[PDB]
Amino acid sequence: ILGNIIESSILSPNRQLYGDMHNVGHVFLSYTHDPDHRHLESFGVMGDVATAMRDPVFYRWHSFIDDIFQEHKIKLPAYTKSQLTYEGISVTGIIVQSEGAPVNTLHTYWQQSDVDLSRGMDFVPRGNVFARFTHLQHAPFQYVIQIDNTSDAQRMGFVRIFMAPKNDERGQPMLFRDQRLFMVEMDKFLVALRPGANRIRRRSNESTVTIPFERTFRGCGWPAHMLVPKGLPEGFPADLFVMVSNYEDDRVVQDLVCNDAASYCGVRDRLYPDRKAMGFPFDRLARTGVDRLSNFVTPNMAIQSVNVIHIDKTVPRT
Amino acid sequence: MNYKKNLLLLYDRPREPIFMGKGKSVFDVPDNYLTDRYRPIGPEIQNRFGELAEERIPVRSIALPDLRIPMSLGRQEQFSLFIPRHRKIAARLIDIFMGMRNIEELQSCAVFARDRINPYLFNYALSVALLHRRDTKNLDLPSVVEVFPDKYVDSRVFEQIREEATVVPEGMRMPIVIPKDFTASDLDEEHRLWYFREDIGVNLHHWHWHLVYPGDGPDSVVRKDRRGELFYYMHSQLIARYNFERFCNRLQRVKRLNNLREPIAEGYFPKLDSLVASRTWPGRVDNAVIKDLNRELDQIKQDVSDLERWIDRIYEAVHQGYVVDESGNRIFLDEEKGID
Ligand SMILES: [Cu+2]
Ligand SMILES: [Cu+2]
Repeated sequence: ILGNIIESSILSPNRQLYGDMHNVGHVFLSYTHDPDHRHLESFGVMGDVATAMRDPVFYRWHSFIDDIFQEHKIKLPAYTKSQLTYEGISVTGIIVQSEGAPVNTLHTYWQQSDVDLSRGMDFVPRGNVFARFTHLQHAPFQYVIQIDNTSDAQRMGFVRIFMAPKNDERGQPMLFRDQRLFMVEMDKFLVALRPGANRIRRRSNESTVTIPFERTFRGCGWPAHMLVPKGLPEGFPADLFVMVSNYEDDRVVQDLVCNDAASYCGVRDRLYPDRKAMGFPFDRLARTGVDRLSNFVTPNMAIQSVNVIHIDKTVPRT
Repeated sequence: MNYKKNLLLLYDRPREPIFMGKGKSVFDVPDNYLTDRYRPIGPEIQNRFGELAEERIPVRSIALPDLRIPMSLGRQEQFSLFIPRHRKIAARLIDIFMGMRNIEELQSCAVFARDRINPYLFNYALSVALLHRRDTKNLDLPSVVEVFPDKYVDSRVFEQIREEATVVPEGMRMPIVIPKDFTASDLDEEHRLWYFREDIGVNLHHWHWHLVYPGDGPDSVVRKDRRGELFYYMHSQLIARYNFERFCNRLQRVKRLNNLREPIAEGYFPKLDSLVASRTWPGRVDNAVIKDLNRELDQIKQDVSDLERWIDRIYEAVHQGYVVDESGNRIFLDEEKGID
């Protein structure tokens, strides 16, 4: 409700009262040079969806907005130990494997990609016109996850993978009150867990967070080449978290067009396939006596140190 | 009959009945001036206390104001100006000492009041009075440290003193070293600021501020020019001065509380004990939650969302550029007076 009020979509219950806060702020921030249109100038980049993310103030404005949503979030009861454990299910391990690199290591670098700008060059002579763009990229990788079942029965579970920095700005281990807001969603997908031990392999280019590299460079999703943060040349430390939640509670009543098909497209699908709050389990304050991710974790969760390495070099795309 | 000098004696040893004699003097108090407890042993009292002293101070019996409100706070209870009930009690006792016609009647009224009132409250109210009456200016009040060390010192040093004073004849006694940087260890980076937070001078400064600009009392004492702005400015210079110290201890500028719902990370254990209340200032654990208040005795029934509400009201008033009176009339937060 709050998101519709703040954006001010049509669905806002009272647009007279709560206004059109997000859109109008954008417009305000884009018009400081000509607020009464006496200089006949258009809006800055913040006034355009296409271009707004270019401006540093985009993050400042949206952080201001986030504080409002956070103000709602902290009112909700912490998730209980009951609410987090999946009884019988226990995750013992998660590792990341890349090609040619040590275990628990992600790799980023720069890449050059060509794109045909010919369909967009009005009144220029026809023919291929290639623009070469430089952009971040990571080396492909796979998660390996070990889950021990313990039921005699098959169990269905949502695998929810996030990643965050280990340390704050000052190189000090982060605490849950801060870390939870720094958790970046990396993947969410359904699995079937046989009784006893299960070994799940999940490639990076399967992430439900992303969309193929083909769709950026010649069904909404984050661009595949920005899955992994830059990291550092000396190595940047992160915490990788995974939770296996109970799908029998997370299941959504709707049945539409193998449950394991998790590619969600807002136009295609009438309802969002996970009853949990988006961002679960990090969207609330910790239950009493949890101070850090180490104390938060239930058995169906697991944590791994991961080193994110940046190499300042450029590859032609393979 | 230097009443002024004699009033200073009322600060000596606040928990000792007044008949035990202060410095080299004793008061000769009327028998109806003693408490119910000690009236029966009146004869014995005169013997030791009364006789051993150089100066004996006659107290004239007078008709006394209604001291119920100030007596309503217990002698072994704790006293806070932040709690409304206690502010109201203090305001009244202040009015009473302000309103005595005569410096002689102040002496007589205070002598009566003293062993029937909470010592902390007595110190506060009497002090505010002496600082504001025409007939008690230029008077050298004892530092609150000197008369209530229990609010300023590691509770561990009291038995060290008790012993030294009891075993050793005075001419031979060694000064007691007051511990420093004693409230926390190296594992709490906040301990680095002991010399700011736990310095008797700065805590005295905070105390003195509430002596000159009390929040409830007679108009004459409350209504100083621009006191609303001094409130802002003082609390503001503290943060400026506190952050200066932080930058000198490899810390960040201080961060506001984000909100009133999320835990407070930095706990604190003061290591102080009150000899008036014989109860501690309980520390706060790390990562503690602000909780809805239902303190029947303190007369505080207030939810966190009641505090959220005031803050909201205040922000609306700042954005509007005016506050609304109890009648509904607008008072503008202009450039001259808005901050006040
Ligand atoms: Cu926006
Ligand atoms: Cu203050």
